[PDB]
Amino acid sequence: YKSEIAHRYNDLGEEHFRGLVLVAFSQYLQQCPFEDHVKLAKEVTEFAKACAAEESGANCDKSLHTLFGDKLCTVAADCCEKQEPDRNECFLAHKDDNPGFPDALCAAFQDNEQLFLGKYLYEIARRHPYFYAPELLYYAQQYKGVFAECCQAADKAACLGPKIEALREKVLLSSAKERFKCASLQKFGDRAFKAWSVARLSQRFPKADFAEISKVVTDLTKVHKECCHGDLLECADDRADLAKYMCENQDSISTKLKECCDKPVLEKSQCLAEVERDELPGDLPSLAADFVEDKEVCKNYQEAKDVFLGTFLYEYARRHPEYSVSLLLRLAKEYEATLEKCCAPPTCYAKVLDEFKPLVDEPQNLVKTNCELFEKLGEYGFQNALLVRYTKKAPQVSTPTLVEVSRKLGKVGTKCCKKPESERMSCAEDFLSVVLNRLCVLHEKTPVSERVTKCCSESLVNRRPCFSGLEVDETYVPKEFNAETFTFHADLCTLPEAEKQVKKQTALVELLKHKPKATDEQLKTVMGDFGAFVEKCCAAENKEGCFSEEGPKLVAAAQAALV
Repeated sequence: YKSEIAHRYNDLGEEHFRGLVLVAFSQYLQQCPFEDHVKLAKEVTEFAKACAAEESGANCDKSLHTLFGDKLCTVAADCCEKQEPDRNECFLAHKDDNPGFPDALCAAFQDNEQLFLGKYLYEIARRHPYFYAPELLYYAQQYKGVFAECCQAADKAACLGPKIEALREKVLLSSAKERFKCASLQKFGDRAFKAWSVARLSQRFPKADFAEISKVVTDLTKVHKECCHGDLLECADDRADLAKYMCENQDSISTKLKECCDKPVLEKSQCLAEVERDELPGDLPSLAADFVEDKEVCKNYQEAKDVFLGTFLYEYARRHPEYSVSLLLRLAKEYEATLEKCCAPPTCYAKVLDEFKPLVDEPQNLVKTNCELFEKLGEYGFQNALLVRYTKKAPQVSTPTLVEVSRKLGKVGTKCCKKPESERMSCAEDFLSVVLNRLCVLHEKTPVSERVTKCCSESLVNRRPCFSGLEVDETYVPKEFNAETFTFHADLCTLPEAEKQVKKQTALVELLKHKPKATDEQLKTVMGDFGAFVEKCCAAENKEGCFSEEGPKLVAAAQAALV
């Protein structure tokens, strides 16, 4: 109350506080030295620590942003002269996503652990300026755990290799997901998120009353709202409080929550987040009897629209674990929109009930078909298919972007396509919702396609629908073949396959940018000839060298195949 920095210092603790501040500066500035950030992060916590004792020390009276902003502005800047709650908005809009940035280690673990774990937070945070900081702290203590497990062992890279990567992937995905959440919260607004979380947790927690879930969602909303606005201390704190509340009344929400609440701190906050769904109790009326069969649905709808629709979202969501969170939201939107029409008459909205079936069917078909295809070519070929696809869809977009997001798109198949069929559609699009966001978040700063920004700006829920039905773009004026995109290097055959695939794919994107209306076979030819070219020349020893025949044999064969 009387001192907020002291409040958060008291509630969170010095270490988590310090870490969180370090993250804050890392995310906000991104561009500065590590030590320079540990300096500030060190000095702020001392002020906090002093004011945890003496709450009436000067400047401890202030709000967190008031201090934080001025203390930012001390760092050697048009953003700093707003000196209003707009400080942040400037500081927040100026956050660079896609910013660049590319026993010896363990020796430093024992020497200066806190520093070692600090730099992790720094590195991760500056890459991902919208990271769920608490989660990042969890990942930090995991990072602590790794070397403890492996650094005091005979073989290092064996037990260190896979676990670092395994952690890393889970860092990446986390970043992406939090970015989606905050994207909804900032670009689209409260209710979108406050609709999303309902369906999500309604799936997750059936038995739960709509009221209980409503509270949980309100709280979660608060947490992420402040968390992704730069209010990281409050986010962490309220997250902890939320987990407390969740674990307390578990018997009122879910049976499976017992496992998590025995953790120490951040751990239950993670378990809970990654706990699965309790058994649906049914029971369960028709769902027709009320929101369809009833003559009073509209009388009840008009009294409280958002409650009614929220209740419909709850009721429908819990009964269908197999539906994607996006789908259910589209169904809720359809229901609402029809209720806005049918209403101001139980004879019309007796037909809304199956207007869903198409909306349910299109995704299902999409997922099954793309999975069918996935089983055919595997991840790589799936990525290439999606690559060609999205190059056709949005050929004005940056190549490296079009590569990245297509790989991310294809990886979905590896995540959630070998699952039980019943589980395929739910996952596939939940992540698609995450991957797609990044296509646009990357597209916002540098926009070049009306259809992409439109698609991603119109509706939070109808993003995939717009992205899959997006036809081939004929407005696009294809550029002539530049010989330099097809200039190559000996290294090509020295490279690791993993980073070789990118080299193969970038060219394919660049290939379609020249002829977007190309055919399956037509591309297959050049994909064969490219192979032919690299294998003859790279095996050609004294090469290359041989690559000096780059054009006259390959491109001078490729452009013909593409007529």
